[PDB]
Amino acid sequence: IVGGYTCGANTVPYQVSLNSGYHFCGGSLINSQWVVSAAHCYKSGIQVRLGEDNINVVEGNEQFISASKSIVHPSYNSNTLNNDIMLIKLKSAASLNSRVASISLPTSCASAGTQCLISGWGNTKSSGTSYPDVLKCLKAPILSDSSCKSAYPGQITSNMFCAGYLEGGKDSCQGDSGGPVVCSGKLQGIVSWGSGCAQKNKPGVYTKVCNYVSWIKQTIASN
Ligand SMILES: COC(=O)[C@H](Cc1cccc(C(=N)N)c1)[C@@H](C)NC(=O)c1ccc(-c2cccc(CN)c2)cc1
Ligand SMILES: [Ca+2]
Repeated sequence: IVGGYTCGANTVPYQVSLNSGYHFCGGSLINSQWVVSAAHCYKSGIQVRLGEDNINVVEGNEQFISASKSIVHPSYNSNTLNNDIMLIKLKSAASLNSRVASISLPTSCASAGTQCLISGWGNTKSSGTSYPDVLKCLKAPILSDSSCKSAYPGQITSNMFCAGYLEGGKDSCQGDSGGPVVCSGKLQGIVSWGSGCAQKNKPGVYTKVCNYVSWIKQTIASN
């Protein structure tokens, strides 16, 4: 997160860290055994880390659970990043409590202007690299589809939306990928891509989760 603030320990209880000996992507807990992340975060050997704040120190409240399977959307395209969503089933159910909790899926898509909270342990610099120890947060509005398509001509599909600030200085960034965009208590987006980070007229692009709610439900029901 570039230009954000320290969230405060366990104030985002649905945030997940995906770990393979180091943090590489975020995710969102949507019930006690399933996590939603981005398809381009896929790799084998994923350990899901719940209840995290400082990812480098064991502070208490962490739960480390192996992924038993990761389901990349069958139509994900790595060249366009269309359908950039993945489900991860945990080997064991998480213990839900005040510090580890799930986030609700949307019942409808959010409008332009809706304020959202984005969080993660990604890069805090738009120029070099600086990774935080603790979770960073950012409030950002959903932009209109015409401004989004003007910023990225030919690259925005109907499964994507832009959120952020066209003046630059505040954005998500590498390492935040797969993590949550929560608007009004509902998971509306997944951190997916952007051109650089926090650059002027190049906002963040996010997977539009409301287009995938019946796919998520049908897939979890059969697995
Ligand atoms: C430093 O810069 C970064 O980290 C970002 C990635 C990234 C990751 C997470 C969030 C954000 C963001 N800005 N919100 C950005 C870097 C590594 N990536 C890019 O430049 C980048 C990523 C995708 C495309 C791209 C997307 C769709 C189609 C095509 C045509 N084939 C290209 C173009 C540039
Ligand atoms: Ca920790």
